[PDB]
Amino acid sequence: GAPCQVVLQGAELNGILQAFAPLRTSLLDSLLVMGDRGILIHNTIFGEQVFLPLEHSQFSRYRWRGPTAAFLSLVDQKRSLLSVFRANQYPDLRRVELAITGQAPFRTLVQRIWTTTSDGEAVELASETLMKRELTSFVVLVPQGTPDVQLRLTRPQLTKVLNATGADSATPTTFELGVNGKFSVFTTSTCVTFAARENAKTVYGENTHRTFSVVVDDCSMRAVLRRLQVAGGTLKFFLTTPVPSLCVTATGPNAVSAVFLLKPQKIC
Amino acid sequence: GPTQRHTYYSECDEFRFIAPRVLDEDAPPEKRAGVHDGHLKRAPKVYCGGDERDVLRVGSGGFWPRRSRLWGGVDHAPAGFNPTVTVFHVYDILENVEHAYGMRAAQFHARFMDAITPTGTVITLLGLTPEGHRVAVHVYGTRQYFYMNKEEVDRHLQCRAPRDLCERMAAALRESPGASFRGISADHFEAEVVERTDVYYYETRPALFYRVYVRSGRVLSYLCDNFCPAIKKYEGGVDATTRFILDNPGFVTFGWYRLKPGRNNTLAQPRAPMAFGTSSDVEFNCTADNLAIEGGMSDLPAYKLMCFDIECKAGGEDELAFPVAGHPEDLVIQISCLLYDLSTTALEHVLLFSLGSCDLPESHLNELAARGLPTPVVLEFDSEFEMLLAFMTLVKQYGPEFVTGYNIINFDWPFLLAKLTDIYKVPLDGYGRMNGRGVFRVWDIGQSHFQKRSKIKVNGMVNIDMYGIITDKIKLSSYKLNAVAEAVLKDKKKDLSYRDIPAYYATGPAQRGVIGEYCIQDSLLVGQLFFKFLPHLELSAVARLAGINITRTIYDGQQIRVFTCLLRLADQKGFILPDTQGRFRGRHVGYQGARVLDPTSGFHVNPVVVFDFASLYPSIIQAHNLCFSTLSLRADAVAHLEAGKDYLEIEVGGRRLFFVKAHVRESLLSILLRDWLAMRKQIRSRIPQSSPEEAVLLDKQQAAIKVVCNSVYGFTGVQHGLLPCLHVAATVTTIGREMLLATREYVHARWAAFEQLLADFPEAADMRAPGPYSMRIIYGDTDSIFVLCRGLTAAGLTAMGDKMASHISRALFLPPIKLECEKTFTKLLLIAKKKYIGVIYGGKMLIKGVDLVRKNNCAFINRTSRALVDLLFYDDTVSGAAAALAERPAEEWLARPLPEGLQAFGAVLVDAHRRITDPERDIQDFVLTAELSRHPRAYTNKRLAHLTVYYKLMARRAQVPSIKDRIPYVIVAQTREVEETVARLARKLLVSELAEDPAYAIAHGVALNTDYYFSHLLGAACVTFKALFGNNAKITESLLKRFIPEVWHPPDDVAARLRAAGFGAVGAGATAEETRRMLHRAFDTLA
DNA sequence: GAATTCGAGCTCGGTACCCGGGGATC
DNA sequence: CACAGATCCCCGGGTACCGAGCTCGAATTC
Ligand SMILES: Cc1cn([C@H]2C[C@H](O)[C@@H](COP(=O)(O)OP(=O)(O)OP(=O)(O)O)O2)c(=O)[nH]c1=O
Ligand SMILES: [Mg+2]
Ligand SMILES: [Mg+2]
Ligand SMILES: [Mg+2]
Ligand SMILES: [Mg+2]
Ligand SMILES: [Mg+2]
Repeated sequence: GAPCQVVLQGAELNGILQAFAPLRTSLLDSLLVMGDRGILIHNTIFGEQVFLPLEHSQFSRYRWRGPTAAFLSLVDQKRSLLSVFRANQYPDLRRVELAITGQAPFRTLVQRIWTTTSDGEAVELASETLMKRELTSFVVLVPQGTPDVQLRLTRPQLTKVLNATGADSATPTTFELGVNGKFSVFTTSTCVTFAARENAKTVYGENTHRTFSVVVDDCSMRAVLRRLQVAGGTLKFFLTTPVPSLCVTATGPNAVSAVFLLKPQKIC
Repeated sequence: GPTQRHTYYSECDEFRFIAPRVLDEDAPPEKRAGVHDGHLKRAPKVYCGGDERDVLRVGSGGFWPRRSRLWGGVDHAPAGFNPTVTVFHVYDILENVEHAYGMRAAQFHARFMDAITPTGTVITLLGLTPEGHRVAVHVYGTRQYFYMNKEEVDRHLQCRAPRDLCERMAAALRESPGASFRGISADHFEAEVVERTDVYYYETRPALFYRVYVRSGRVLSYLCDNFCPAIKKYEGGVDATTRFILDNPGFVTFGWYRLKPGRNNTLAQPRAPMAFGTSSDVEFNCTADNLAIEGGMSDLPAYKLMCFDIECKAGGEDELAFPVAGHPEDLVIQISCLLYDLSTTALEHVLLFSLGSCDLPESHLNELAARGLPTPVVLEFDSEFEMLLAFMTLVKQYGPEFVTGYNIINFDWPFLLAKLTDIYKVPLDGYGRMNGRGVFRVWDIGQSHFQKRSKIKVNGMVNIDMYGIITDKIKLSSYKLNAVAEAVLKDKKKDLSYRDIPAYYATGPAQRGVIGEYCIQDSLLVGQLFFKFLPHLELSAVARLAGINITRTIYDGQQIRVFTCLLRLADQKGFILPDTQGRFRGRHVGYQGARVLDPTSGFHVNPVVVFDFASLYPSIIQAHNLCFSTLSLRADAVAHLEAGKDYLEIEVGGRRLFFVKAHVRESLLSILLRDWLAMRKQIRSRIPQSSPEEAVLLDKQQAAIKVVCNSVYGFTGVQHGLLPCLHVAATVTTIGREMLLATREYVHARWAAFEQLLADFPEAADMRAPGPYSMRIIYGDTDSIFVLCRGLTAAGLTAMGDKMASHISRALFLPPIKLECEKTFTKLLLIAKKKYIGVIYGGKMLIKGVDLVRKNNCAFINRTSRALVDLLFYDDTVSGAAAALAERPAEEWLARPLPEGLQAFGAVLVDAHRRITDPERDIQDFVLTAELSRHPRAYTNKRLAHLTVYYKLMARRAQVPSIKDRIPYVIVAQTREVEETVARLARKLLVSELAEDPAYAIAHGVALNTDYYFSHLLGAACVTFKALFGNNAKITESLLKRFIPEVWHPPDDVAARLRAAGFGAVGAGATAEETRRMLHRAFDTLA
């Protein structure tokens, strides 16, 4: 078909709608950096950078020809190219195709919708198809490399560690990992701790020997990661940079991640 | 000396010496700021070059011309001056009371002394002879009068003879609250019993009135406002000049005249040089019977035009503040004064009054001599008083009949007169044409809440400010003299801003000469404007036809023209015009206006014939015989007349109204309108036989006469205006709405199929273009209808549209009414009700109220909007795409790619987006305007951008605008400083708080609000081109912003720490390969 | 004990009118 | 003192919702 082509028929689409299920409106005023290896959905909430990768294998058909393209999600500044994948926006939806057609400085992407009928066919809701134009100038700053040490968590675990963290700039927090399983997310007047294995405070992870004590000055982590309603996931630390960053990737239906910048005051 | 005293300075020996201190050249640098002040005791002198003279010394020599004969009583004419006067152009008519005790020694004849015996009113005719002698003829006789109903006065104040009524009117004046009518007797008020008819209705019967001859017409203003306020006075607002013009058939307020032998043999009685009331050469004492109109002469006499321009300096602590007349240190420094000849249009003298030394630059002197213009006579003064006294002495001695200038009523004359009255206490009542007791006054709008204009009334001097003449003959955003000069004269002038005059004036005479050059060049431009437009000739045509003098024509408005024309007609027919206004003083309307049919909005590429009625409402008034005198509200007055044959009957405002027809009583408004419509038709009969530059001026002159024609209608429908009748005005509009619909239904019924069109017009046979025919009105307005002729060729469609229009006008409407095919659009974009663009057949673009023709916007948005509409209309392959846009409903374009032609239509927008951010952005392209249009206190919504900037200008002591000025302003970017300043003078600020003015925003380099200006560029595009998209401004807006290049950055204070954290950038700030290789580095870094 | 929910309320701006005011058009 | 008329679009500023979110707080309810 048309040159770059991303199709989600049913039964792999159900996974992608499930990924967008919790997120609510969060990733609607977003940026969609499509290309090889898939689509990256980037947004800024509260001053932090949140990402949602969507691999090329993770579509019923993903096909790309040309340089990567980047779309604002708000088509005509209200609607959204991801609003299709919402929780209950279109009840009877089955399928979406994203067809891109143009030349490298100017591509446009069109999104058609397909709802189930009886007797195995689909009505195209041509009242609500979307058309976007490739940005025609953009640059994003995506995370890179791999973390220093990453630990997997759960809903109750992650809920309580987010409870431990601060309120405003007065009280900076710190994810130190001590020797032989002293994972700790404290602040002055609240502190929580886990065991790191390679019951109920025994988190699993890898490269657990890599102790530190990271420090954050900006306490928007709680708001940020609560909006996305993360169900517990990876907590990845990145420190071989002048500015350490911590990434958080829910293990629920989605892989929605959020990088938070830990100020340069890195010590063990 | 003179019988009557001369109230102008013929001599002075002490005055108030104000002058800047920098004028005293050899004095230490610290006695230089400020001004001198304080009384000095020497006659005021003037230094013209090397010579020197007293200002007020006429003598033989002189530094400026003089046309005066007397000067402070001395008679400076060659002995044996006695020019014979048989014909005298008259340009102004004064009136002024004259007391027979005051003219004892004046040595008149009996027949004028008895015409002023306690008192009389004297009608002074000012003018020239064919040999250039300034005449002043005094017309004795001519006393005003009003009517009161005989029975009504007989009842409300028991009356048996007229004399008993004269007695009672005297009796009532002698008891007045403050003793203004001392000695008034029963003989100042002669009366008779006349047999007149009120003019409001057909049923009215001719009653018996008393016609009460007042003298000293201010007593008539009392005896009209305070005498028995429950009786109805009829014509007590008609001044003595109008009585003079009308009572004498043939007389005009502007035209040649002639002295006659008179009633028995009585002659013009030439006054003696001492008994002169005016500054004229020869003077006479006539009565109305010694005068004849002398038709056959047309030409204009030798009258003089002064074209002055003052320049002022501010001399306070802040010499960058703008001058203020009340401040004794903000003084006039220069007065340019050009002296043209009005007949030959030849500049005769170029005078420059200058406080202190002024050496005009040689380049300017040589440009003058190169163009043939006189050499500048620079007159130097020491003090401002001497300079202004010499200017007023020139004005009194030369006596220019016409004065002009640019903005001379809002700045120049108010500045000068405020000086001469506040500061120097000079009586201007004698500096006009009368030697004293004349009007020399200015009026400005001053929160009056109706006043249309700031006036000026000097006696015997017609001030035509070219500012007001040009605001109503050219649509410009800015009416500064430089913009007007470029737009009319094609003359890129250099302006000197008042902020740069102190720096210049402080330097030697050579920079003061530079100021004097900019002063002279301003007045030379204004003289060029005056002689391009020649306002005196058009305004005198109007004054001649109306019956008012020329100054009332320039100033008093459209109603007194109609009232005087109607008054002439009424007095002939035996009618009288009641006073109602004598007792008298939100988008609300008085009655129902005209119908505006609903447009089938959109881009119409088929022919659109535009019919419309010629002179619609005047033709209705004439066709249907509408008047006051023909109206009957009650169906009895016409109970002896056939319906439909002797009278029309129409439901107006749900009130049945009977307008009897002519052959029963001719309308008075019909005859009035005849005269004015003939005048307009005569102007239009010279448009096809004139220059292109002359057809444009003639177009504007016929448009002015059109306004006076439509004001006959308008004069009926003015509430609390003179002699209104909203039954006539509402009838006019009711018939207008009926005719618009009658025409639409006729076109829809008769010519629905091509066979019927061909049956009426066989020349349609060669006009059938290939589509399927139809002929549907797709729009209309008060008189026009836009007939979308499908299946017909645009080629001969106007030639048959003329025949259609004659067919319709013959079939439907009465004879004076006439529909006529005036255009044919080969393409039309019916945007909204009063909005459309369209290219007339094989020709010009007509833009009607779509904000390219509106003075709001900035030249940037107008330039790009014009570029877009030119694409739509002229550039084919965008008219194809645009006409293709209608094959889909608008919302389908939100999904589908727009047709492949329209891409260039967004290239313009894209370019404009580029052009709006570019950091040269000369901000004269970004200057919005708005008219003030009322005192800033008379607003209720005081949150307007031009009010914001008005107060910013008054806060900084800059030049505060005037009530109908245009207030230019930029929208500056919202910056934390601007935020703090607005709250200081008290988020996202309003556009009324980001409202700087351009002079400031350049001086202080305040940067423009790119967001606003582009959102309004797209807003103008959306307002126009919503017609392509089903009139959906929403959809249009969305589809236009899809053109614009979208851009995304990680912001600074984010990009900083990312570049610090070893993230490379990929996109703008690197070569394309470098971005690709870094993108490789990232993708393999994540993978 | 503790993952829902949805009442509870609460600030969110799009949308709708409304109004004055500029300034066009008959 | 001063004084033609009306209609009508669009913009700016104001105000009044209210559908939609979306964050705690004691109710269920694992
Ligand atoms: C322009 C204008 C029109 N009108 C009214 C009166 C008109 O009869 C009616 C139609 O307007 P117009 O077409 O503008 O004027 P017109 O048709 O009377 O004159 P013309 O022959 O040049 O076309 O609108 C005014 O009252 N005042 C005006 O200033
Ligand atoms: Mg000036
Ligand atoms: Mg001026
Ligand atoms: Mg007309
Ligand atoms: Mg016409
Ligand atoms: Mg017209």
